[PDB]
Amino acid sequence: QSTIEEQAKTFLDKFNHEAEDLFYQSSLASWNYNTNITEENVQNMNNAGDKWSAFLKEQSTLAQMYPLQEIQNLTVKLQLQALQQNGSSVLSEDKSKRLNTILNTMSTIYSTGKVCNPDNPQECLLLEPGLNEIMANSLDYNERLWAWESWRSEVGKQLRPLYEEYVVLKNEMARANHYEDYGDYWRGDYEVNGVDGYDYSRGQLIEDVEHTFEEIKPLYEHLHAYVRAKLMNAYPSYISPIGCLPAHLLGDMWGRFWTNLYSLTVPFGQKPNIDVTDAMVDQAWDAQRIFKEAEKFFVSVGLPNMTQGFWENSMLTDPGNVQKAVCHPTAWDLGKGDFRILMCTKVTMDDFLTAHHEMGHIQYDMAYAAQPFLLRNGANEGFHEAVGEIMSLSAATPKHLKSIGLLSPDFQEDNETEINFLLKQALTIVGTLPFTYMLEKWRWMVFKGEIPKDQWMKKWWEMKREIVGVVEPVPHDETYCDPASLFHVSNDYSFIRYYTRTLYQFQFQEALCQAAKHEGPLHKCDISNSTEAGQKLFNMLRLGKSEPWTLALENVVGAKNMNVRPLLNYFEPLFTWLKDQNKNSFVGWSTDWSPYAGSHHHHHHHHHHSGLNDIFEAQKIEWHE
Amino acid sequence: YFQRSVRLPYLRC
Ligand SMILES: *[C@@H]1O[C@H](CO)[C@@H](O[C@@H]2O[C@H](CO)[C@@H](O)[C@H](O)[C@H]2NC(C)=O)[C@H](O)[C@H]1NC(C)=O
Ligand SMILES: *[C@@H]1O[C@H](CO)[C@@H](O)[C@H](O)[C@H]1NC(C)=O
Ligand SMILES: *[C@@H]1O[C@H](CO)[C@@H](O)[C@H](O)[C@H]1NC(C)=O
Ligand SMILES: *[C@@H]1O[C@H](CO)[C@@H](O)[C@H](O)[C@H]1NC(C)=O
Ligand SMILES: [Cl-]
Ligand SMILES: [Zn+2]
Repeated sequence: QSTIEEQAKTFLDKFNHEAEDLFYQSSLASWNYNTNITEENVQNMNNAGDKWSAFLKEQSTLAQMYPLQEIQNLTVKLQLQALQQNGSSVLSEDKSKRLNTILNTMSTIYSTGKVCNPDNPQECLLLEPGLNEIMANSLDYNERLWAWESWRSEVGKQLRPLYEEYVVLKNEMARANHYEDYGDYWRGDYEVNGVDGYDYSRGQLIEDVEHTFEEIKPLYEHLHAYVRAKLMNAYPSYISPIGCLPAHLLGDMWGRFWTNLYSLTVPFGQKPNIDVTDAMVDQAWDAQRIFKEAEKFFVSVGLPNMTQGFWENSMLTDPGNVQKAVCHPTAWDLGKGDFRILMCTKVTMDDFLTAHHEMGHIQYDMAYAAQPFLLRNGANEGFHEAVGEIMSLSAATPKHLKSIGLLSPDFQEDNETEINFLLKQALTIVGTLPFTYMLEKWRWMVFKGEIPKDQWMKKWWEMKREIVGVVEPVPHDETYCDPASLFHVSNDYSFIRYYTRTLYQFQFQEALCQAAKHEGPLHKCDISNSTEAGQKLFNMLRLGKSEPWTLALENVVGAKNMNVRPLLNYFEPLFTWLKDQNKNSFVGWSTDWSPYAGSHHHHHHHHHHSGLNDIFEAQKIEWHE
Repeated sequence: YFQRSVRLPYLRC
């Protein structure tokens, strides 16, 4: 009567109508919890999570009726293929409840967790925003070290047992779905099958990540050494000129970004401050201004305005001392033309650039809204983040900041402002790549069982010391779970997407600037006022997940894989200048020097000039060509 | 965070 393909057309349309209705309802519940944090809202959100995940279980079960080798229409085959993924539903009704409770317990421990002043128990501080305020703004080695150690021993130790159990359950789920381990499950996002030359295997991702990281390593070495010399200028007795930077002195709670170090590391501080935060406050910008300015940036390249619904419904500021919100910058695609942004916007260049990033997410969503339900997604986990990042790449240029009146009309480009800008960008962009690779490799190793539990923290800090050049200021036994002190770890997010994104973006920025007819180095490119580049971008955005990320990338940039070439070209002037800066310093780091076990009061030495003569000779031979 | 994904329908806020 009806062939499998006609049956499948019918099934997919039923699935799409119901899934759209249900997804919109569930997303409204999620919006309620994230703007209004109340138990009534948690209850509704959890109820909708049940309805939704159970719905997808049923539809995944139903989708197995239709074999993929009996399907001609490709748009049908892709949808069915997505639907035929079992997910985490494979576990028993008992173990699924246990793992869900673990995930919730860890997330609550993170968000509710507070450390109190030892001398004042009644006054406590949460991570957001109390402890972040310190890790961003403090200059006190002891206050910063208190906050860092406090967070890792008060909330991290609570998380250790839960994370052990969580790893066991996640690996059970991954092997039950015929992956080697939960890390392999995550690497499945980058998988491609059946597209002939555009295929991509899960183990291939680790090889490409590490191979690309190699070429990041020299630039990172030099940036790290310059940052070390500059952090010595501010923490005189606490940093050795040949050692990893102490973890608590890095700009946020983890050293995930070195962005807030810029005020200390600024090369040429006499020249006007390319960080327009100060300018943003002398011009009394509120959040509405920041987002309207971003909107203008997108219209300039031929993209659409934000919907009436966006301005009506978005929560663009922290909603007051009464009602608490989840202040994590997020872009919401709910279906039915409904697009929102949740960001507790502060008047800082960080939130200016974020606003551009998160509005870029909204552009990607609005572009692919016409695709079928399951294909209303990015080509992989890194694509959305790359889309966001390129917008900030244009927004952050001094050219652009000038054209929007954040830098004065009499602002001249020069060698020094160029070096200032590249250093700042590298603090945000290059500083996070070793962090991200190290964290994800640790996780991957844990899930594969290469790291036993007696050596979780031992190996975590071995790898911080080795890959990142960051050393803990306080020894950490296995009662610690330092990795879970970060949200992305204890809330079960993959993290390699930030590394892959970081390469993609420059690959993208290259291709777009060609489309914009940019003559000049890639780091002076601003795609504003170029519909030609906006068109080239939109062509890829409206695709969504309709075709695999190898092809989605190649369509825009000309390559089927991650490339580190553009990234090095972006930072080349800074690479040269940093190498010159470090010419008489040391480069690299010792894994062994530590704040707690590296100090030595040099009362008496043994040799005439100590080893300094030998050290000079050995470094000459060491870096010899 | 509800998503249009089968493998990962729900993500922790
Ligand atoms: C994009 O184009 C707009 C429109 O020309 C630019 O806005 C003008 O900028 C000039 C300075 O170059 C001012 O004198 C005008 O008053 C501005 N007009 C408006 C309506 O804004 C904008 O600066 C351009 N931006 C970039 C990055 O090229
Ligand atoms: C695939 O099915 C869609 C409807 O789901 C239809 O619009 C499209 O024309 C079909 N494609 C082919 C190549 O038959
Ligand atoms: C798991 O998924 C496979 C295909 O991915 C499917 O054939 C099977 O029915 C699912 N459930 C199992 C194996 O219990
Ligand atoms: C965006 O809005 C402005 C008014 O703020 C309008 O002039 C412009 O035509 C709009 N652009 C599009 C693409 O709708
Ligand atoms: Cl840490
Ligand atoms: Zn984002």
